[PDB]
Amino acid sequence: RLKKVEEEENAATLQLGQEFQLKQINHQGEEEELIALNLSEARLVIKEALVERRRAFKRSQKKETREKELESIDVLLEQTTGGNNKDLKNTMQYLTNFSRFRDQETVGAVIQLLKSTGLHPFEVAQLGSLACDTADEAKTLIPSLNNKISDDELERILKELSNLETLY
Amino acid sequence: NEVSKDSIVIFDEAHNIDNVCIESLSLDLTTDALRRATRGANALDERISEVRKVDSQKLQDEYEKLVQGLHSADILTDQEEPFVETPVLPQDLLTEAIPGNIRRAEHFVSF
Amino acid sequence: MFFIKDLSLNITLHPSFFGPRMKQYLKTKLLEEVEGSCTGKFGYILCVLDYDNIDIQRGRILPTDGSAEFNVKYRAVVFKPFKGEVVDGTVVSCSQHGFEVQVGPMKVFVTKHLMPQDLTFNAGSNPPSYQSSEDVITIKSRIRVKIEGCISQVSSIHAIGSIKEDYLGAI
Amino acid sequence: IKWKVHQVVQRLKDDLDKNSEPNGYMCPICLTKYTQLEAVQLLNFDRTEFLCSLCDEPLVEDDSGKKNKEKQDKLNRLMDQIQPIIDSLKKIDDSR
Repeated sequence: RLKKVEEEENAATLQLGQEFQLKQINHQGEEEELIALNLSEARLVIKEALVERRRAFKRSQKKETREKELESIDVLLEQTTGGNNKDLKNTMQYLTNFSRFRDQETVGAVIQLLKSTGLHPFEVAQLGSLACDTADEAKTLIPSLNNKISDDELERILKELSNLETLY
Repeated sequence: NEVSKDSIVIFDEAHNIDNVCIESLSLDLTTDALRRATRGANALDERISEVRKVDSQKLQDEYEKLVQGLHSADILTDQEEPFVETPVLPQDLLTEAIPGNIRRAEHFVSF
Repeated sequence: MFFIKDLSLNITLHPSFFGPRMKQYLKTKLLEEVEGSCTGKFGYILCVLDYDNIDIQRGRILPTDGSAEFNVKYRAVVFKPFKGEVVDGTVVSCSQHGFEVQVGPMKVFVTKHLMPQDLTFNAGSNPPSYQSSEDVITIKSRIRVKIEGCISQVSSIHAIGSIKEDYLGAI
Repeated sequence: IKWKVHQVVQRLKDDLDKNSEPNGYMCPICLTKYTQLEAVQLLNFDRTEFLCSLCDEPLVEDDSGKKNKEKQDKLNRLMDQIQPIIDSLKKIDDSR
């Protein structure tokens, strides 16, 4: 239909793609906002899903320490699934390498703060997946953030996030 | 600037001076002027790119002078004149620093 | 970057697998052809969410074959390789005209023209190290690369990148 | 005249922009050019060189990187030659 070109770049000045935009509708008819994620939040939820499905298989045949955890979830993965997920091994290595918080509670407190701030979701998810403590340097890194946010507010959020998160 | 505050002021036959007052702060926008503005902005942008290529020292000097927040009277002398003359009355001017969002030359061009 | 959304799949089932216990059988099939997979629309498909209360509930027998078609709706995690922002990836392999950075799942390459010309690249390195101050390509090799564009194709994902920017290549 | 000079300017400017890009590759057996990305998807298992899909030929790099400055200079001197036309165009736009 008209071949509908629609050239679009992905950036943080609310320059978001159509294919993953914000307001969708879920299949029951309720509105489906976009779920963007933090690196430490993803690091938590992969463990949550893994322990949930592992206990699900425990019921099936019945009827945060990263060095142990990566290899343990690996052997849990080749317990049932295949060994082809070398790139998925690379992904949780990336998650445990650069995720801003190793512990769950700092991430939970940050999200509890952000649920009150009501910031832009993709913006603050990019900020959370990034691991830095310098707001002006982050603005020099991403001129999209430099144009969007004031440096004073950026650092006033960054320090009260930086004191909480596990420094590396 | 160079007038005595306690001089004597007289006006003659300014019974239609309100029109001069009106045009003192009124302005119009045309399409060709917009086109000339686009062309001038592009020319300035390419000149800034060329200057950043050949010698970024002057641009960095201007940028740090803006970081200190100097102004037209601060930097310019008398023998040089400001390009964009002060459109507003001096009682209403801004005298603080340039924001970082337009502080860089490229930032101001994109602005 | 990684994304969460409800997503739909259509799956065939051979008529030999019409045994009395097929719901968890379909759940297993959903597992090994969702986990560890790549596409163009959603990129690398990482793992599934919402293992319970999943949505299949009904299926049609195909006309010409005893295969039964099913429609599966599920929450999941994928990866969306963007363009134009910084990632601190790792490099495993290198070429003569640029290094190949493995930022997680894919292998993004930077051409010898996409590296800055003032980077002091020495070809006599193992791997060929495009280092100036600190970004020496190692087994770790945390290199801040910006994806110029992850070009999307048929389900084999490829990306391009460069380090011609301040703190790009530099962490 | 304005359309032709505009087309020439855009053509040569995009020529210089394209010549600033990496040159690419080709397989001379089939005499078909190959882009840098097409080289990326056609590499060997050794992650060193690139082999053709049809002729199975090791990809040889295109020769345009030295031509970048040549096309830039040709653009510059062509603008210098065309500059009186530009000035006359400016005066024409001044006129009615």
